[PDB]
Parts: sequence; structure tokens; C-alpha cells
Amino acid sequence: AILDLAKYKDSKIRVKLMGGKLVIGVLKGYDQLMNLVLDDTVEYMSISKNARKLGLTVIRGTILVSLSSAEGSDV
Amino acid sequence: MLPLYLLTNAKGQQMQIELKNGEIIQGILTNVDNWMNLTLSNVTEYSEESAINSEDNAESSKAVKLNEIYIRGTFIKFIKLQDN
Amino acid sequence: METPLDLLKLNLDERVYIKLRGARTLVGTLQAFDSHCNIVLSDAVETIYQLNNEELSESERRCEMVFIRGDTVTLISTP
Amino acid sequence: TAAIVSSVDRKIFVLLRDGRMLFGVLRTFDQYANLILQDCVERIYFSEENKYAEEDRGIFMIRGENVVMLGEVDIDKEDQPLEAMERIPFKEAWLTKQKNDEKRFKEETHKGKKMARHGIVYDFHKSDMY
Amino acid sequence: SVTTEFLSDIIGKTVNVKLASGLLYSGRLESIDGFMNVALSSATEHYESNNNKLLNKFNSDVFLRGTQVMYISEQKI
Amino acid sequence: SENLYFQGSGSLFFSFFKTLVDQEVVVELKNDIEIKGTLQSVDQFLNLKLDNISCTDEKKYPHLGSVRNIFIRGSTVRYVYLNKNMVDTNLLQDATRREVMTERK
Amino acid sequence: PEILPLEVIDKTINQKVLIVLQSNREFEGTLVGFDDFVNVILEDAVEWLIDPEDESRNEKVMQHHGRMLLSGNNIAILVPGGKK
Repeated sequence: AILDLAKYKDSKIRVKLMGGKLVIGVLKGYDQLMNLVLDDTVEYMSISKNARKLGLTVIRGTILVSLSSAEGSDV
Repeated sequence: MLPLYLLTNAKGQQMQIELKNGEIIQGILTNVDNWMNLTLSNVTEYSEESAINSEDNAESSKAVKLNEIYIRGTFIKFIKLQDN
Repeated sequence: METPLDLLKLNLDERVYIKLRGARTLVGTLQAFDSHCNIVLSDAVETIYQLNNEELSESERRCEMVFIRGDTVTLISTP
Repeated sequence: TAAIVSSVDRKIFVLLRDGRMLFGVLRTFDQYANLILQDCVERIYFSEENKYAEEDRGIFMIRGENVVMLGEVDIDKEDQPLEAMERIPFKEAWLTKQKNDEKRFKEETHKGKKMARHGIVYDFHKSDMY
Repeated sequence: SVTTEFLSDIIGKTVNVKLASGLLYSGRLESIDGFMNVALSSATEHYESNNNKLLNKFNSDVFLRGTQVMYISEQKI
Repeated sequence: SENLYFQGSGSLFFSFFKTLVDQEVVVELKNDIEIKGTLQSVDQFLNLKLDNISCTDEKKYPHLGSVRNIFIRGSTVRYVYLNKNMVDTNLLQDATRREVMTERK
Repeated sequence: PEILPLEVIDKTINQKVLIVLQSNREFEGTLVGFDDFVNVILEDAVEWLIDPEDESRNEKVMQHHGRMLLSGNNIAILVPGGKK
């Protein structure tokens, strides 16, 4: 396919979801349909005060709108 | 599959993608698939709101840089392609 | 078994009640429908629900023959 | 499931789901109404104040689900109404427009919350700003 | 096919059908299809909970769009 | 026995609209704008091409006098108002039964 | 071995699970089973409406009895072990 998730294995990723939610966690595994297993998952809802810890989770590949590393640079 | 075909010719080129929520992703197209999912490199992410506000410079340039990003085709609104 | 489509065709040529997204309801005579819930209604009567300053209000329009796009439909029943 | 890819060249307007008006040259489209536009222009009108604004957008690929309507236009003819109008900067107009969108959205969430207390669902789409 | 087997043995039973809008329908399930379109007999309409104000009681079958269905559950109460 | 509103399994409303070509209709959109015009075309997704239009103008949107024909995205339509004159309701009810025969599969 | 999303969900059958939707709503219950499209069968589900700002001002909409079928249409997140 198009994004090799293997390169992101065991690092923190950032994942946007269709209804506004953002989820950050360590990528543990994934499948061809881009369902993901994330650990130490934090879920932000639609700012920072809005954080819930969920721990180990499964995100549906179907509602995923973007994925990137959690590492990034401001301005 | 018209969009998929044109983009696969635009690999290596820079573009400005706006998402359904108004987020703008500018980057280098590195890959496209049959459903119009995209991976870009060298990416800079900002809103239409910020890009319009920085026109007569105020609160300059509030953006975010990423090494790589995966974008879901069905979440794309439009794509500004390079002038050439 | 009778599928929900089979049961709905039992209402063909009868008065139906349809609920739409956006606080609107219709009543009319059911002429057609597909599996996507596009619908043709005859002698329909629309009813729009509005808020006059935090108070519930309604108004109505009437029409002969009307196509209704399925993706707006929330329920079908009888008047 | 063959793609019917039409090559054309017309001057059109496009209205998008987000409420923006584009003017440009349509070159390509498929049966899903995916469009490739050339020499695009984003134009905002405020006929209620005799003001308008333009800004260049270049080459646009537009996904069809984001389209509300489009139609062939005569550019020269649509100029004439502009001639009697005051052109303002795009940023100012965009900001005005965002102000109006905000008002609509807040009025629509208010309506949805009130009607819910009466049981009525105002199913409402945040994307439908047109 | 745990999902189809579940649907199989609630045909004819009284259920609760909650929509995405949060509207809640209770009554007897006459039919359901693969897309989860539903027909219900003796249907009541409540918002969110059965314990809330009765909004509508229906006297013929009510048809509900599978695309809007959030859940279907056994009624036991 | 052949119904013009029924051309095969999935095309009921597609066949229905092709029958309304060259008729004056009124299309109302989800945003409330109403557009009177002559149906010139329809496709399998029920997108509409109206010829010779007239619109109910809006504070939001400019009148564009040079526009004679618009494409309308099917998913943006709420209602299409017609005349009873335009449709054989016997064939429509029949076609629906033919579609129901197929769609239950 | 590799960790697989569908495999994780399977190992959760007969465990508590928290199903989070795209909207602000979640269901905690015992996972009975699911299908290919991740339609989920839950037993004696608690239904919560969730406040974005305060996890304390969350609202229990209902305690369900019996089994429910929850459509995978709206399913964003599955958390094995539940709310905890």
C-alpha cells in the first residue's frame, strides 16, 4: 500500500478522526485497512484541558482522516 | 479515478491541499492510491484562517512542520497545484 | 420473510407520514420509492418547525407532486 | 466502471459546500463532478454594501462532493456589475464572511439545542455553510 | 456470523432502536434487512430515554433508515 | 409488459427523471434556495442540469445575469417540485414494485 | 508475533470493553462478538453521554439489559477492559 506503518512502529503517532477527535499514542500494530493498535492513548475532544487517558486501544481505519508522527515543529 | 491519475503525474511536486475542516496541508506529494489517499513529505500545516490573516502581516505565520503526513482522500476538499 | 421494502410497498397509493432532517415533516400519498429512500409524494403537505425566540412554532406548504431526496429521510409511517 | 473523463474549456462559476464562489476555466471533469479548473479566482460579494473582493487561486482540483452548483458564465458580462461596485481587500472581505458564517453556525447550534429540549432533532450538518 | 444470528432471533421480539439523532423507538420488530433498515409495529418515539416524555405513538409500522441506526437492543423492562 | 419508468434493476429514479427532460421544474436545495428551470439532463446519481434558469435571489449570493444553465449536485437537492401532469402514477407504482422485486434480491 | 487490531478485539470477547463513537457517546459492556464491518454485540451496556470539558459531568443515559447490536458505522475507538 501507500503508507508503510512499520516505520512508525513503537513511536508516538498523531491521528485525526472524522468527527473531530484527535488521538495520540504509541503504535503497537496495524492492519491493511489501517485499523491501529495504540498504547498510552490520549484522546482529545472537540483543547488541552480536554484530555482523557484510554491506555491500550483500537482505532478503526474507517474513521481515520490523517496520521503523522507525534513529533513536529511549531512555527 | 480522474483525480488519482492526474496526481500520480504530480508525484515529486509541491501542492496545497485543503481538508473539509479548513486545515491546509502544503507538502511534496510522494504517493497516491486508487482511493486518492496521499502521503506527503516536507509538510507545513496551517488553516485558511491563518493564511488569510497573514496577508497583511499580523501574528505572523502560525504554522506547524511535519516530516511526513498521510491524508485520507475522502477527507480532501480541494488541491491547489503548482502554476506549471 | 417480508423485508422492510416489501412492507413499505404496502403503503403505495396511501397517505404516508415522513420525517425529515431539519425539523420538517411531510404528509402525502406515496407514489414511488427506491432502496435509497428517494420518494415521490402526491398532494403533499409540508410542515416546518421554527423557533420564535425560544418558543416552538410551525408553518406549512402544499404541493401537487414532489420528488424527495432520500438522504433527508428519517422515518416513514402513516398519517 | 469506466471513467468518463471529459476534456473541455469553458468559463464557469462554481459554488462550493463551504459557501465560497470560484470563477475559472473548466478543463476536465469526470462523472463524479471532480473538476480541474485553470486561472481560478475566488470572489466574494456583499451586494448589501456595494462591495466585492477578488484573489487569484490558480490551478484547482476540486473533489465533486464539495460542489453545490456550477454554470457557464460570461466573464465580461459579470464585470459590469462590479464596475459600479467598490472593491475591498480580500482579507477584509474574508474576515467579514467568516463573521457571518460564525453567526449562522451559532444560531444553528442554538436552534438544535432548544428543539432538542422539546424532543425535536434538528439534525444539522456543520459542513453545509452554503 | 454472530451479527446476523443476533438479528435472526429478535425478529418478532420487542426492541429498542436508537437513531444517530438520539431519537429512540420502541416496539415490535417486524422486519430488518442487511443494511439494518427496520420496520416496527406498535412504535413509541422518545428522545434519548424511554423514561422521557412520549413524543409520538405510532399506529402502523414505522420504517427507519439503517444508515441512521446507532443501536438495536432487546427490550427487557 | 414494459414500463418506461423501469429500465432494469437499479435505475427507477434515473428512468423517472429522463422522462421529465424538457419539462419546467422547481428544484429546492438543502440551503433553501429555489431554482426554476427546464430539465435538460439527469445522471445515475440524480445530478440535475437545468436550462433557462431563474432563481430566488439571496442576500448572500450575487445575481449572475449571464448564467443560463446550471449543474446541480444531486446530494444538495431537497425537493424537486413537479406537476401531476408530468407523471403516470400507475406506471410509477408499478415500476416501484418491479424495483422492490429486484432490490430484495 | 505481530499485534493485530482484529486479534486484540477478539481477545476481548467476554471481557469488558469501552466502545467510543465518533460523536461524544460511549458504551461500556461485555463484548459478546463482532463481524467484519465491526458491528458489535454488547451485553448489559451502560450508555454514557460525555462532556468534552469535565469527565465528572458525564451523563449516564441508560443501563441496558440483554444484548445490543451497535453499528460499526459510528465506532471510532475500542478500549479493552472498559472505562476503568
